[PDB]
Amino acid sequence: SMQFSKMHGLGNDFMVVDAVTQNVFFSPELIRRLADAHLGVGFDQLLVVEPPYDPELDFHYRIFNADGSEVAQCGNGARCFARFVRLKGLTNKRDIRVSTANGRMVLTVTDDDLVRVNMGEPNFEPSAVPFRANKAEKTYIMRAAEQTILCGVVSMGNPHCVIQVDDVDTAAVETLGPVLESHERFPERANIGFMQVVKREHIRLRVYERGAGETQACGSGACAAVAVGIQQGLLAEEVRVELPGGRLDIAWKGPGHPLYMTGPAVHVADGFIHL
Amino acid sequence: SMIDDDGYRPNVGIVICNRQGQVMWARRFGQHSWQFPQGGINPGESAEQAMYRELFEEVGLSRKDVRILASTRNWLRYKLPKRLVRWDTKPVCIGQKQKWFLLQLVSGDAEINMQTSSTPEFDGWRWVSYWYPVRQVVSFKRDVYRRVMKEFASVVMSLA
Ligand SMILES: Nc1nc2c(ncn2[C@@H]2O[C@H](COP(=O)(O)OP(=O)(O)OP(=O)(O)O)[C@@H](O)[C@H]2O)c(=O)[nH]1
Ligand SMILES: [Cl-]
Ligand SMILES: [F-]
Ligand SMILES: [Mg+2]
Ligand SMILES: [Mg+2]
Ligand SMILES: [Mg+2]
Ligand SMILES: [Mg+2]
Repeated sequence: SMQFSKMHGLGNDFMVVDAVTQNVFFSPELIRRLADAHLGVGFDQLLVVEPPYDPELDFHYRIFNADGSEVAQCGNGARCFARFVRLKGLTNKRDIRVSTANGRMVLTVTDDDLVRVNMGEPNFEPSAVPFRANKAEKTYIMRAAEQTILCGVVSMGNPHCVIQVDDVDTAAVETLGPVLESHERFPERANIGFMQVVKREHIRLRVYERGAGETQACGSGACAAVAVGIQQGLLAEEVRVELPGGRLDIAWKGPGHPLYMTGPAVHVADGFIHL
Repeated sequence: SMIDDDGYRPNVGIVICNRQGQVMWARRFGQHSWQFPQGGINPGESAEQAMYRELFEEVGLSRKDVRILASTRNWLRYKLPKRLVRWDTKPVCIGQKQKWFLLQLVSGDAEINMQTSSTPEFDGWRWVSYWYPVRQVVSFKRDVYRRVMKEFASVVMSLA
């Protein structure tokens, strides 16, 4: 009986498997069988915890989708991994060093059982977003269709354009999102975020992702909207962010420092399945 | 010989941890492969006596250099891959049967010496993360290693 847990993070449902103390090989055929909600377990994504490849790291973990393919999205599933290895007694560390398909990270489990990720230092140089603009500013003007708007632009690995709305339920997400996502001044498109500032330390936000549109949880967008609000002088050094998928908490001391993202992971169930 | 009637030679294995939760990883002499120290039990000695003997001769550590934290209750067995069984040597040994010890290195790293023996089975060592040996051990020992490191995890995790 192979044991597993179901967990939830970033509005995403994970099947999580300890393949450190269990001998399991995840062929694509087994993965698709496990993704079947009636023959197997059913999951959005499968998180497999493995022994490390490097003697200096604690674990390696992989993420597979329902088709049986390995998925390499940076930071994906990090919060549920860190809590899972602690919940299951695979480690007692609070700073867990782990390798993924996108490299290695150091994950910190805070004493409130939240997981903090170092997302690096945001980059506002329009050359590296990439953005058609002569030099970096705290705000840019862009004529979008029959409407002139203001925005900040930053890259966190991926391009981001953030604009301030005064409520996100009253936001023109479906009419405005696509127009600036594929705007001529974004040669590689960009994730557009609609940021309703409730307080210098509190924000609501919806995000029109680059290729997908509105996902209920996009971590890089929350990082971007807080990075710009700080650089624009509108926000405190530590901001709460509320998205349709849940709440994140960003922290960043400004240029020269790395930005930190902290989020929850919910342990919803444990289970058995005979393979 | 000590080979039982199944073909398993009695054996002792050693997991040496430091106060940071790392475990000692040893390279076999004149080879590429790494492993935990292990050795055969000799006639007349118990498992613990064979452990202390193999500990000193292969790692150079005394009884006072370490502390016993745990040991596996019964035998763990692995079969040699039939490529490696010396069939002409009787009684034929088709595998090893092991009792495992978890030690905490009480002294400093400078008390390890892998050359106290004329016939060293190991020529090097390093600290590795706790679960690293489960991936890196040779394949036919992996099931034993996974069971051992799983049994010992709670003891090591409940230190600092
Ligand atoms: N690649 C690789 N080969 C190994 C390893 N361990 C043993 N072998 C080979 O397998 C043979 C016997 O394996 P073992 O069961 O480990 O025998 P042993 O370690 O010499 O016996 P003891 O140290 O006395 O317990 C050796 O002669 C090696 O050539 C290993 O960890 N990796
Ligand atoms: Cl002694
Ligand atoms: F030996
Ligand atoms: Mg030996
Ligand atoms: Mg021997
Ligand atoms: Mg020996
Ligand atoms: Mg011996």
